[PDB]
Amino acid sequence: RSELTIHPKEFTTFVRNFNPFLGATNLHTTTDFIYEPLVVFNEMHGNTPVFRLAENFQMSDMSVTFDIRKGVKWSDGEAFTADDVVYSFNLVKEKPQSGINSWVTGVEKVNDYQVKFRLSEANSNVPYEIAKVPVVPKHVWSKVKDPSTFTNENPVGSGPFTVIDTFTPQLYIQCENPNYWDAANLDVDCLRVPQIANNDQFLGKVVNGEMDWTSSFVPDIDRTYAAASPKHHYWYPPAGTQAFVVNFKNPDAAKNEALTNVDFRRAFSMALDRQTIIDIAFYGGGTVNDFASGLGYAFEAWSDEKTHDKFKAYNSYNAEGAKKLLAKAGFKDVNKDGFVDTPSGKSFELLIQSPNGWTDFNNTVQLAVEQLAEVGIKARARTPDFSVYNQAMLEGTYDVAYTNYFHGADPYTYWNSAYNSALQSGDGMPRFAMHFYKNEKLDGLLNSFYKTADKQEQLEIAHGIQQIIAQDQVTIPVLSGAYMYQYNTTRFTGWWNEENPKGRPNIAAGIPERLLHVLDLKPV
Ligand SMILES: CC(=O)N[C@@H]1[C@@H](O)[C@H](O[C@@H]2O[C@H](CO)[C@@H](O)[C@H](O)[C@H]2NC(C)=O)[C@@H](CO)O[C@H]1O
Ligand SMILES: [Ca+2]
Ligand SMILES: [Cl-]
Ligand SMILES: [Mg+2]
Repeated sequence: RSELTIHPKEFTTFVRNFNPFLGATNLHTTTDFIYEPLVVFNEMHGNTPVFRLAENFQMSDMSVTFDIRKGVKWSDGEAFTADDVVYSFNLVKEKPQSGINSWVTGVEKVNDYQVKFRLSEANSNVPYEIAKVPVVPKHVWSKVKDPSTFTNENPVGSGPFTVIDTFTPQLYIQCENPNYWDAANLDVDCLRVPQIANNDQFLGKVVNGEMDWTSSFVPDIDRTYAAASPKHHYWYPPAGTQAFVVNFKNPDAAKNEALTNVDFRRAFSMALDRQTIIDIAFYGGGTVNDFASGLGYAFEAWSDEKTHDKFKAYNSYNAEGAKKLLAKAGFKDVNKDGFVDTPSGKSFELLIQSPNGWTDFNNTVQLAVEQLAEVGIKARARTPDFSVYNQAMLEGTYDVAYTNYFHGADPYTYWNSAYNSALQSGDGMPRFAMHFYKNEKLDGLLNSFYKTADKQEQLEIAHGIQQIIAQDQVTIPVLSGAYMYQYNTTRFTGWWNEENPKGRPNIAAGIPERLLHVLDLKPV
């Protein structure tokens, strides 16, 4: 039988948790692979909707109706009906997701193959959001203990791989669903998932040809990995923004004083050599992002160039100008250590964090630390475990953090996740908006992005968002990165690549297109 060796997320050890709602404790082969979505949007191809469990959807003259494919059965033989979708959306309406429920007011079963979704506000992006919610078996989950602390070790599933073949703390094997509706399109028998804690461990394995489908950072990829075998390939199409995020609500006076000063964020930004960061840390694998709004050149067409030009000096390498701005603002060194102190005369050191084992970001931070020291800003690096890293952002105890962002077909994915202040509160919230900068006009502009179908007005919305973020230098954007993807042609063929660019190729959870991707691979 064919086994596909994948690596969607680093772990020290595997805990048997296949619950789709628990995205902080589950295995990252649960969404898509076990619970197939209604629709997959091919974001690389203009969000073209690829229909799976749903046959179609129809916005009413305004709310949506989904039609659900017939003859579709769960893993245990029981049939997939509207009742299963109905029971699923119903369940998060009274037990909160991460997806966000701020868009759907209840659900009607209307037909055992048609479901009515009632809308809170009106949003043309709402099928994209509905697609994120996992549909679970009604005939199974309606039992359940506490649906919130429920490991799902033996999962009833709709997706391609539902059988747990093997399960050690360093290896688990996830095999073909017995009653899979698309099994005719499926030629991979099993997902084979090894436990890998960080990039150093990954690197030995990938260079030894032990992997099939991976998305980790690989330093000097052409020398280390590609040169080791003719079967060793990769394809890095462009992805989203990377930046230093600063905490506007730091609990230390001096640090708060520094971080909340726009002069100081702009001097911080100007000391950075973004091209050198790309060159050394990412081995050339990226593009300088000198948009103060973090827009990035892939969305250059969306850009109000007046705004970009106006603030780009603040987002270009200019240590001398960084030194002058610090002095004009009042960050004077008054204790003879060569490091500027706050206007009220306090010494400080910024602690800059990135996740343990994400060595590309670790190196970016260490590069920035030295760059900062050159213009007299004192900083130190920290590389905590992702969960610690993430937690420090959620509770606002960090100073400065290097982070990447998710990336969409337009700039809304980046701008909303990164700046909508409503995403600063909750408890299943991601790290992305946790600078705690807040602007009602910015939030209003974001909230109205998909409110009108006037492309011209949507574009004026973008320019208004761009201007607000840029003039306030809310973060320090550094670069635009790549979709890291490595593939082995030793055991399989049919891979997406530069010659076959059918969509986002990565294996990470959060890329629904990985389902469509595995449906193209054939054993060799
Ligand atoms: C936007 C986001 O949070 N994406 C996450 C990915 O960055 C992350 O993958 C890891 O990214 C690091 C930084 O570039 C790499 O150093 C690292 O190799 C890579 N790890 C893997 C297994 O791909 C993944 C997984 O941690 O989570 C994504 O959500
Ligand atoms: Ca000093
Ligand atoms: Cl800009
Ligand atoms: Mg196929």
